[PDB]
Amino acid sequence: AEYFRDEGRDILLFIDNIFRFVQAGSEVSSLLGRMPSQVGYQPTLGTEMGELQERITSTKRGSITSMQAVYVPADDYTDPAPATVFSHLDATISLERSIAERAIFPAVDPLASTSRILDPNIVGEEHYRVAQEVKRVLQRYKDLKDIIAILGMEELSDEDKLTVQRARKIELFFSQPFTVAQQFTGRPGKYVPVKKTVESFARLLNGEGDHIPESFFYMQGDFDDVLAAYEASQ
Amino acid sequence: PHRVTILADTVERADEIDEARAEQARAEAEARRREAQSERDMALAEAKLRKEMVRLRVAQL
Repeated sequence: AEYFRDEGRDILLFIDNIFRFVQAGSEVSSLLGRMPSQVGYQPTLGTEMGELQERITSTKRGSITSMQAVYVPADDYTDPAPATVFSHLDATISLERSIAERAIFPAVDPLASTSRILDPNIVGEEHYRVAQEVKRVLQRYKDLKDIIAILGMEELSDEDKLTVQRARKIELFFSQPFTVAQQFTGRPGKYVPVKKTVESFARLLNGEGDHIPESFFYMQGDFDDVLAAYEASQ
Repeated sequence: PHRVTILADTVERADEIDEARAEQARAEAEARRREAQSERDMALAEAKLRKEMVRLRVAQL
Protein backbone atom coordinates (compact mmCIF):
# COMPACT_ATOMS: atom_id res chain seq x y z
CA ALA A 1 0.00 0.00 0.00
CA GLU A 2 2.91 2.39 0.60
CA TYR A 3 3.81 2.30 -3.10
CA PHE A 4 0.34 3.55 -4.03
CA ARG A 5 0.39 6.16 -1.27
CA ASP A 6 3.81 7.42 -2.37
CA GLU A 7 2.60 8.05 -5.93
CA GLY A 8 -0.43 10.04 -4.73
CA ARG A 9 -3.22 7.49 -5.11
CA ASP A 10 -5.67 7.45 -2.21
CA ILE A 11 -5.68 4.08 -0.43
CA LEU A 12 -8.42 2.43 1.61
CA LEU A 13 -6.58 0.08 3.96
CA PHE A 14 -8.52 -2.66 5.77
CA ILE A 15 -6.37 -4.74 8.15
CA ASP A 16 -8.24 -7.56 9.96
CA ASN A 17 -7.59 -8.42 13.65
CA ILE A 18 -4.43 -6.34 14.31
CA PHE A 19 -4.65 -8.39 17.57
CA ARG A 20 -3.92 -11.60 15.63
CA PHE A 21 -0.79 -9.76 14.38
CA VAL A 22 0.19 -9.16 18.09
CA GLN A 23 -0.72 -12.72 19.24
CA ALA A 24 1.57 -14.12 16.59
CA GLY A 25 4.39 -11.90 17.70
CA SER A 26 3.72 -13.32 21.16
CA GLU A 27 4.04 -16.92 19.97
CA VAL A 28 7.20 -16.09 18.01
CA SER A 29 8.73 -14.41 21.06
CA SER A 30 7.79 -17.35 23.27
CA LEU A 31 9.56 -19.71 20.87
CA LEU A 32 12.51 -17.29 20.65
CA GLY A 33 13.17 -17.54 24.39
CA ARG A 34 12.52 -13.89 25.23
CA MET A 35 11.53 -13.01 28.78
CA PRO A 36 7.71 -12.92 28.84
CA SER A 37 5.87 -9.76 29.87
CA GLN A 38 2.38 -9.34 31.36
CA VAL A 39 0.09 -12.22 30.25
CA GLY A 40 2.62 -14.18 28.21
CA TYR A 41 3.05 -11.35 25.72
CA GLN A 42 6.34 -10.39 24.14
CA PRO A 43 8.55 -7.80 25.85
CA THR A 44 8.73 -5.95 22.51
CA LEU A 45 4.99 -5.41 22.17
CA GLY A 46 4.96 -1.62 22.05
CA THR A 47 7.86 -1.42 19.62
CA GLU A 48 6.35 -4.00 17.26
CA MET A 49 3.00 -2.23 17.34
CA GLY A 50 4.71 1.08 16.64
CA GLU A 51 6.76 -0.32 13.77
CA LEU A 52 3.63 -1.70 12.13
CA GLN A 53 1.25 1.20 12.84
CA GLU A 54 3.48 4.22 12.12
CA ARG A 55 3.67 2.94 8.55
CA ILE A 56 -0.14 3.29 8.42
CA THR A 57 -0.10 7.06 8.04
CA SER A 58 -1.30 9.59 5.49
CA THR A 59 1.65 11.69 4.35
CA LYS A 60 2.03 14.83 2.26
CA ARG A 61 2.45 12.71 -0.90
CA GLY A 62 -0.71 10.61 -0.45
CA SER A 63 -3.37 9.61 2.02
CA ILE A 64 -4.23 6.22 3.52
CA THR A 65 -7.77 5.90 4.87
CA SER A 66 -7.16 3.00 7.24
CA MET A 67 -9.86 0.94 8.95
CA GLN A 68 -8.66 -1.74 11.35
CA ALA A 69 -10.22 -4.43 13.50
CA VAL A 70 -8.96 -5.51 16.92
CA TYR A 71 -9.96 -8.66 18.80
CA VAL A 72 -10.09 -8.33 22.59
CA PRO A 73 -9.17 -11.61 24.34
CA ALA A 74 -12.14 -12.90 26.30
CA ASP A 75 -13.85 -9.55 26.86
CA ASP A 76 -10.89 -7.80 28.51
CA TYR A 77 -10.29 -4.31 27.12
CA THR A 78 -7.33 -4.00 29.52
CA ASP A 79 -5.42 -6.67 27.59
CA PRO A 80 -1.99 -5.39 26.47
CA ALA A 81 -2.79 -5.71 22.75
CA PRO A 82 -5.94 -3.51 22.60
CA ALA A 83 -4.39 -1.20 25.20
CA THR A 84 -1.43 -0.71 22.88
CA VAL A 85 -3.68 -0.22 19.84
CA PHE A 86 -5.80 2.45 21.56
CA SER A 87 -3.06 5.09 21.40
CA HIS A 88 -2.48 4.60 17.64
CA LEU A 89 -5.91 5.63 16.33
CA ASP A 90 -7.82 8.72 15.30
CA ALA A 91 -11.22 7.03 15.79
CA THR A 92 -12.10 4.23 18.21
CA ILE A 93 -15.29 2.16 17.98
CA SER A 94 -15.92 -0.20 20.90
CA LEU A 95 -18.22 -3.18 20.35
CA GLU A 96 -19.58 -4.70 23.56
CA ARG A 97 -20.99 -8.18 24.08
CA SER A 98 -23.73 -6.87 26.38
CA ILE A 99 -25.04 -4.64 23.60
CA ALA A 100 -24.71 -7.50 21.10
CA GLU A 101 -26.64 -9.89 23.35
CA ARG A 102 -29.47 -7.33 23.31
CA ALA A 103 -29.89 -8.08 19.57
CA ILE A 104 -28.30 -4.69 18.81
CA PHE A 105 -26.15 -6.05 15.99
CA PRO A 106 -24.13 -2.86 15.36
CA ALA A 107 -23.19 -3.41 19.02
CA VAL A 108 -21.22 -0.16 19.25
CA ASP A 109 -21.04 1.39 22.71
CA PRO A 110 -21.47 5.16 22.20
CA LEU A 111 -19.85 6.02 25.53
CA ALA A 112 -16.71 3.96 24.81
CA SER A 113 -16.37 5.13 21.18
CA THR A 114 -14.56 8.37 20.39
CA SER A 115 -13.11 10.16 17.38
CA ARG A 116 -10.69 13.03 16.90
CA ILE A 117 -12.63 14.70 14.07
CA LEU A 118 -15.78 14.98 16.22
CA ASP A 119 -14.99 18.70 16.28
CA PRO A 120 -17.50 21.46 15.44
CA ASN A 121 -14.97 22.99 13.05
CA ILE A 122 -14.45 19.67 11.26
CA VAL A 123 -17.78 17.82 11.44
CA GLY A 124 -20.18 20.74 11.84
CA GLU A 125 -21.75 22.54 14.78
CA GLU A 126 -25.08 20.69 14.60
CA HIS A 127 -23.39 17.29 14.29
CA TYR A 128 -21.13 18.07 17.25
CA ARG A 129 -24.02 19.26 19.42
CA VAL A 130 -26.15 16.24 18.53
CA ALA A 131 -23.32 13.81 19.30
CA GLN A 132 -22.50 15.49 22.62
CA GLU A 133 -26.16 15.39 23.64
CA VAL A 134 -26.51 11.75 22.56
CA LYS A 135 -23.57 11.01 24.85
CA ARG A 136 -24.82 13.11 27.80
CA VAL A 137 -27.96 11.07 27.43
CA LEU A 138 -26.90 7.44 27.96
CA GLN A 139 -24.39 8.89 30.37
CA ARG A 140 -27.32 9.84 32.56
CA TYR A 141 -28.55 6.32 31.79
CA LYS A 142 -25.28 4.64 32.79
CA ASP A 143 -25.34 6.71 35.99
CA LEU A 144 -28.80 5.32 36.83
CA LYS A 145 -28.41 1.67 35.78
CA ASP A 146 -28.24 0.35 39.35
CA ILE A 147 -31.15 2.46 40.63
CA ILE A 148 -33.33 1.13 37.81
CA ALA A 149 -31.97 -2.36 38.49
CA ILE A 150 -32.86 -2.44 42.19
CA LEU A 151 -35.46 0.19 43.06
CA GLY A 152 -37.03 0.44 39.60
CA MET A 153 -38.12 3.15 37.20
CA GLU A 154 -40.57 4.82 39.60
CA GLU A 155 -38.02 6.24 42.05
CA LEU A 156 -36.41 8.49 39.44
CA SER A 157 -37.57 12.07 39.00
CA ASP A 158 -39.72 13.10 36.04
CA GLU A 159 -36.86 14.55 33.99
CA ASP A 160 -34.72 11.54 34.91
CA LYS A 161 -37.50 9.24 33.70
CA LEU A 162 -37.66 11.21 30.44
CA THR A 163 -33.89 11.01 29.95
CA VAL A 164 -33.89 7.27 30.66
CA GLN A 165 -36.72 6.67 28.19
CA ARG A 166 -34.93 8.73 25.55
CA ALA A 167 -31.67 6.89 26.29
CA ARG A 168 -33.27 3.48 25.78
CA LYS A 169 -34.94 4.74 22.61
CA ILE A 170 -31.53 5.96 21.42
CA GLU A 171 -29.96 2.58 22.21
CA LEU A 172 -32.63 0.87 20.11
CA PHE A 173 -32.28 3.47 17.35
CA PHE A 174 -28.52 3.01 16.96
CA SER A 175 -29.35 -0.48 15.68
CA GLN A 176 -29.38 -0.68 11.90
CA PRO A 177 -29.79 -3.52 9.39
CA PHE A 178 -26.88 -4.17 7.05
CA THR A 179 -26.94 -5.17 3.38
CA VAL A 180 -24.41 -7.93 4.13
CA ALA A 181 -26.56 -9.27 7.00
CA GLN A 182 -29.30 -10.69 4.75
CA GLN A 183 -27.79 -14.17 5.17
CA PHE A 184 -29.08 -14.65 8.73
CA THR A 185 -31.34 -11.60 9.20
CA GLY A 186 -34.42 -10.89 7.09
CA ARG A 187 -34.20 -7.12 7.47
CA PRO A 188 -33.18 -5.38 4.22
CA GLY A 189 -30.07 -3.25 4.48
CA LYS A 190 -30.27 0.48 5.10
CA TYR A 191 -27.83 3.27 4.19
CA VAL A 192 -28.41 6.35 6.34
CA PRO A 193 -26.43 9.46 5.31
CA VAL A 194 -24.71 11.45 8.04
CA LYS A 195 -27.12 14.36 7.56
CA LYS A 196 -30.13 12.07 7.96
CA THR A 197 -28.60 10.51 11.09
CA VAL A 198 -27.95 13.92 12.64
CA GLU A 199 -31.45 15.14 11.80
CA SER A 200 -33.05 11.96 13.17
CA PHE A 201 -31.16 12.14 16.45
CA ALA A 202 -31.81 15.87 16.83
CA ARG A 203 -35.53 15.26 16.34
CA LEU A 204 -35.41 12.38 18.83
CA LEU A 205 -33.68 14.60 21.40
CA ASN A 206 -36.12 17.48 20.87
CA GLY A 207 -39.07 15.31 21.88
CA GLU A 208 -40.52 14.18 18.58
CA GLY A 209 -41.03 10.44 18.83
CA ASP A 210 -41.59 10.43 22.60
CA HIS A 211 -45.04 8.89 22.09
CA ILE A 212 -43.55 6.17 19.87
CA PRO A 213 -42.88 2.88 21.70
CA GLU A 214 -39.24 1.89 21.91
CA SER A 215 -39.77 -1.34 19.95
CA PHE A 216 -40.33 0.73 16.80
CA PHE A 217 -36.76 2.08 16.90
CA TYR A 218 -35.25 -1.40 16.46
CA MET A 219 -33.71 -2.17 13.04
CA GLN A 220 -34.66 1.10 11.34
CA GLY A 221 -32.99 3.73 9.20
CA ASP A 222 -33.63 7.43 9.75
CA PHE A 223 -36.44 8.86 11.87
CA ASP A 224 -38.82 8.95 8.91
CA ASP A 225 -38.74 5.15 8.72
CA VAL A 226 -39.61 4.94 12.43
CA LEU A 227 -42.50 7.37 11.94
CA ALA A 228 -43.74 5.38 8.94
CA ALA A 229 -43.60 2.15 10.93
CA TYR A 230 -45.52 3.81 13.77
CA GLU A 231 -48.19 5.02 11.34
CA ALA A 232 -48.40 1.53 9.86
CA SER A 233 -48.99 0.24 13.39
CA GLN A 234 -51.43 3.15 13.88
CA PRO B 1 -87.41 -0.04 69.07
CA HIS B 2 -84.81 -2.80 69.57
CA ARG B 3 -81.40 -1.07 69.41
CA VAL B 4 -79.79 2.31 70.13
CA THR B 5 -76.80 3.64 68.19
CA ILE B 6 -74.82 6.70 69.27
CA LEU B 7 -72.80 8.19 66.40
CA ALA B 8 -71.06 10.52 68.82
CA ASP B 9 -68.11 12.66 67.72
CA THR B 10 -66.09 12.14 70.92
CA VAL B 11 -66.92 9.94 73.95
CA GLU B 12 -65.05 10.52 77.26
CA ARG B 13 -65.25 8.90 80.74
CA ALA B 14 -64.15 11.59 83.26
CA ASP B 15 -65.63 9.21 85.90
CA GLU B 16 -62.43 7.12 85.47
CA ILE B 17 -60.33 10.22 86.43
CA ASP B 18 -57.24 7.92 86.69
CA GLU B 19 -57.62 7.48 82.88
CA ALA B 20 -54.67 9.92 82.57
CA ARG B 21 -52.44 7.86 84.94
CA ALA B 22 -53.98 4.83 83.15
CA GLU B 23 -52.21 3.64 79.94
CA GLN B 24 -55.26 4.96 78.01
CA ALA B 25 -53.63 8.42 78.37
CA ARG B 26 -50.33 7.67 80.22
CA ALA B 27 -49.28 5.11 77.56
CA GLU B 28 -50.90 7.33 74.88
CA ALA B 29 -48.18 9.79 76.02
CA GLU B 30 -45.25 7.30 75.95
CA ALA B 31 -46.41 3.88 74.61
CA ARG B 32 -48.15 5.91 71.83
CA ARG B 33 -46.91 8.83 69.64
CA ARG B 34 -43.54 8.85 71.50
CA GLU B 35 -42.60 5.38 70.11
CA ALA B 36 -45.80 4.45 68.20
CA GLN B 37 -45.14 7.44 65.86
CA SER B 38 -41.99 9.43 66.70
CA GLU B 39 -39.84 6.30 66.96
CA ARG B 40 -41.46 4.88 63.83
CA ASP B 41 -40.69 8.06 61.89
CA MET B 42 -37.11 8.20 63.19
CA ALA B 43 -36.37 4.56 62.35
CA LEU B 44 -38.00 4.65 58.91
CA ALA B 45 -36.30 7.93 57.98
CA GLU B 46 -32.94 6.57 59.14
CA ALA B 47 -33.46 3.45 57.02
CA LYS B 48 -34.27 5.59 53.97
CA LEU B 49 -31.20 7.73 54.64
CA ARG B 50 -28.87 4.75 54.92
CA LYS B 51 -30.39 3.36 51.72
CA GLU B 52 -29.88 6.62 49.82
CA MET B 53 -26.30 7.05 51.05
CA VAL B 54 -25.34 3.48 50.15
CA ARG B 55 -27.06 3.78 46.76
CA LEU B 56 -24.86 6.78 46.09
CA ARG B 57 -21.92 4.71 47.33
CA VAL B 58 -22.83 1.91 44.88
CA ALA B 59 -22.99 4.32 41.92
CA GLN B 60 -19.96 2.74 40.23
CA LEU B 61 -21.35 -0.67 39.19
